[PDB]
Amino acid sequence: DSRIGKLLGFEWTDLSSWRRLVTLLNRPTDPASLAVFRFLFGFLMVLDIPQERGLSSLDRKYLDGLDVCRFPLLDALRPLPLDWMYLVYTIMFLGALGMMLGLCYRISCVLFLLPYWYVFLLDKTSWNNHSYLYGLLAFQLTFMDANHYWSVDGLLNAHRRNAHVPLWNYAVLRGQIFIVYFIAGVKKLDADWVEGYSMEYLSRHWLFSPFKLLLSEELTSLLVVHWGGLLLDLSAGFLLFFDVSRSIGLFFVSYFHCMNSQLFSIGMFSYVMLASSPLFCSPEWPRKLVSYCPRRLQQLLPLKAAPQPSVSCVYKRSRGKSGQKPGLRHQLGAAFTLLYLLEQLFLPYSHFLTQGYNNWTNGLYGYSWDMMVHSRSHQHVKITYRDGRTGELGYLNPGVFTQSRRWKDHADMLKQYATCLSRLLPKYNVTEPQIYFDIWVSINDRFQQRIFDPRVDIVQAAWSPFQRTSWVQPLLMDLSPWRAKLQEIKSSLDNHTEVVFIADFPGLHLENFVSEDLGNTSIQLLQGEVTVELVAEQKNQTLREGEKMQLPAGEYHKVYTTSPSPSCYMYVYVNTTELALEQDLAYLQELKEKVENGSETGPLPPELQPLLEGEVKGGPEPTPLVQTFLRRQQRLQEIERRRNTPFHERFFRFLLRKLYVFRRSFLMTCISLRNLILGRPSLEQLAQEVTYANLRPF
Amino acid sequence: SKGAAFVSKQEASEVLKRPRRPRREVCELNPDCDELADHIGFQEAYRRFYGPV
Ligand SMILES: C/C(=C\Cc1c(C)c(O)c2ccccc2c1O)CCC[C@H](C)CCC[C@H](C)CCCC(C)C
Ligand SMILES: *[C@@H]1O[C@H](CO)[C@@H](O[C@@H]2O[C@H](CO)[C@@H](O)[C@H](O)[C@H]2NC(C)=O)[C@H](O)[C@H]1NC(C)=O
Ligand SMILES: *[C@@H]1O[C@H](CO)[C@@H](O[C@@H]2O[C@H](CO)[C@@H](O)[C@H](O)[C@H]2NC(C)=O)[C@H](O)[C@H]1NC(C)=O
Ligand SMILES: *[C@@H]1O[C@H](CO)[C@@H](O)[C@H](O)[C@H]1NC(C)=O
Ligand SMILES: *[C@@H]1O[C@H](CO)[C@@H](O)[C@H](O)[C@H]1NC(C)=O
Repeated sequence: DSRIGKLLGFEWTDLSSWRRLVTLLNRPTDPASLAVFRFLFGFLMVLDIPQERGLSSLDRKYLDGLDVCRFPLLDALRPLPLDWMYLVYTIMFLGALGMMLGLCYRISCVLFLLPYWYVFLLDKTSWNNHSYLYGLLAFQLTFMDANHYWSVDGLLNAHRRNAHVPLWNYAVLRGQIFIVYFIAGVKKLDADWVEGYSMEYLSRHWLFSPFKLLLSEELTSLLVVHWGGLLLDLSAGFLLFFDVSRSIGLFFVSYFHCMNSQLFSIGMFSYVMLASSPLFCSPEWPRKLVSYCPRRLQQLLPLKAAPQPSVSCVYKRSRGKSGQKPGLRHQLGAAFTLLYLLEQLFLPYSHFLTQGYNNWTNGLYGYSWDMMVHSRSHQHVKITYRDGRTGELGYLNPGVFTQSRRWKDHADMLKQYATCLSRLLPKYNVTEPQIYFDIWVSINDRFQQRIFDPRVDIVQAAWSPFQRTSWVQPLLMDLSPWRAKLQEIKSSLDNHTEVVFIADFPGLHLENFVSEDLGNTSIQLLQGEVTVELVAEQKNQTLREGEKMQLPAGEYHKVYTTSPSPSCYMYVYVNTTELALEQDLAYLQELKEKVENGSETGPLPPELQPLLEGEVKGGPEPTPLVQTFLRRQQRLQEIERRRNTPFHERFFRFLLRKLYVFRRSFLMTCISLRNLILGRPSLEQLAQEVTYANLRPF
Repeated sequence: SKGAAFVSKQEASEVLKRPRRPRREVCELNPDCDELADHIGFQEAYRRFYGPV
């Protein structure tokens, strides 16, 4: 009767004692919306396993005999052989199907949960917010009685057919979605989001075309893209709860998720959030929807009758009987709800404890809900090794013995990579090495700067999870406002010239080798004091503010920083070989046009004849310039043909590609299950079956 | 120079290199990629496990 009781759904007096709280958190509630969400989540995970979890690509990620540097959270964990991995993914698929159909619900939830987290914890490079959310949702649904309506288990068991469920099943899910929205919103209260730096280039998508009718691009990239996301996060947190604002909240959230689905390649996360939005509605919407259909549909859709009493709820007895004393499962449910929501609130802000994982950002990516807030651009990665026997110094391929590229941003992954290199290099005639790393990275369009100390042997470096790393360079936030001026310098260049901005610590130096192609390269000092050394003649010159030097092309040079503070400078260079090739190609095209339009009546040179003919047959091999011209023309024609493609063909190719992925996954799984069960046949049969599996559907 | 793992001093020290052929790599997105076949020793391992494909 009270307005507060109507708005929030409970009275204050319900919270006066523990017993009343348990009764409130285990009141009867209709099961329909929970069942619909269970079905949708199961279907989306079933579609997601062969696509993003990597079942199709698993034959080339855990291949036996290959030497790879893994990145598991615990060093004890190691992958199983490939066949057992396919068995694990098969168990995942069966669990997802069981969750979707509601057949043996608890067993199916366990069979989906344990393998999913085994795969999740095995590799830190595949972590991301929408996989963590799927894991959490699978964890929650393991305990919820979501098979009480529209489930096969109901048909096989009368006691669980259209039965009541306790309220906390809905409360935990609503709390999870609210925490996602609110934590994402507050995490976006950052200087790089409110000022237009993160996601600066996404306003050019054609989906934002109508907004440009009333706003300029610079405002459209700030008011709509950035501030709109923050406001929608907070409001969609709050609006969906109350009855007054549910319709507008649903509309805005649906538009937001559809645009996120189209703009990004996040995957099934937009559809999962769309499926989670209706839960804030009344618990009985599927039942009234089923009621509002003709009788013929009602003979196939689920039941419409009122749900029956259950045993997992505390029932208030109005017959004069004493109220049902809460047992154990109700108290356990209430405690689980409270503790789980408290833990979910606390975990995103638990970065002051695990300081070993801290970096320029906070903690490992995946469980902070800071989506599309930081954008990184790497310039150079140099890996040096010194042999422990002869003393030779050598350089490694930067991405050697690795499958991801997130190790350039985390100290722990760097340490694991260093240990892997230490164990693996003795196969390549290298004794106990000392490995040094030199990585340059810029976050949100700042000066490119070192992230790790290049003078520290990472193999023998000290790292522990709960202590700050002493060999991670601080991020210079004092140089942030320069991002204004640098942008102006970016707009003052020609169509050929390019610019790279560098900031360096005192004491350190950068050694560089300008390639012979990059002629007419110059270095200019913006702030601080540096000295540029040419090693060809061993000559070093000290550069003050606003001074420019013309560097040699094809030689080594060094820049040393010799100021109390960090020094910022810039390389401005132009590629001479590409320019000369472009001029020659333009000249050749001009001669071709003169030949075609009737001018240049004189006989063509022999080297030009292949251009008119277009085919090298019965003649000398073409010169490199002719080959480049023909390749460019063919590429341009191919691109032009690709642009002129009707929509239906693109849709058909999309469907065929997806069908190919699904078929390949299924066939490889069947082959390996046969290998596990009946043993491994001869090599020729394996080759034949693998050839059959990879065949395109056509 | 003893295998694909190692590189020379010159190729290691070129800071001014063309990255693509546009970077701006944001997190989240979708981790999976088709570059896994460029690993060192892939062809031999694949031939041992799945035969002469
Ligand atoms: C890419 C954006 C946010 C990151 C993100 C993503 C990808 C998610 O999947 C989220 C899911 C749940 C919770 C938070 C998520 C999240 O943070 C901004 C995208 C902004 C969008 C393109 C702008 C258009 C919609 C706005 C709100 C319209 C407002 C109109 C005004 C006039 C009021
Ligand atoms: C060398 O590159 C510089 C930039 O590194 C270029 O200099 C430009 O030269 C034209 C000459 O008309 C000026 O208008 C531009 O303002 C200059 N650009 C600057 C200062 O950034 C030029 O492309 C190359 N110059 C030579 C002589 O080869
Ligand atoms: C040119 O000047 C630089 C500026 O320091 C010199 O760098 C120093 O070189 C000496 C050995 O010559 C080292 O012991 C110092 O540690 C270097 N300084 C720093 C800050 O690292 C460079 O050597 C000079 N080159 C010549 C040929 O004289
Ligand atoms: C050096 O490595 C090569 C290439 O792996 C190998 O053939 C050889 O055994 C090694 N040589 C010596 C002398 O150890
Ligand atoms: C410069 O241009 C040439 C043109 O052929 C190209 O091959 C090269 O990759 C470019 N970059 C460098 C660093 O030489």
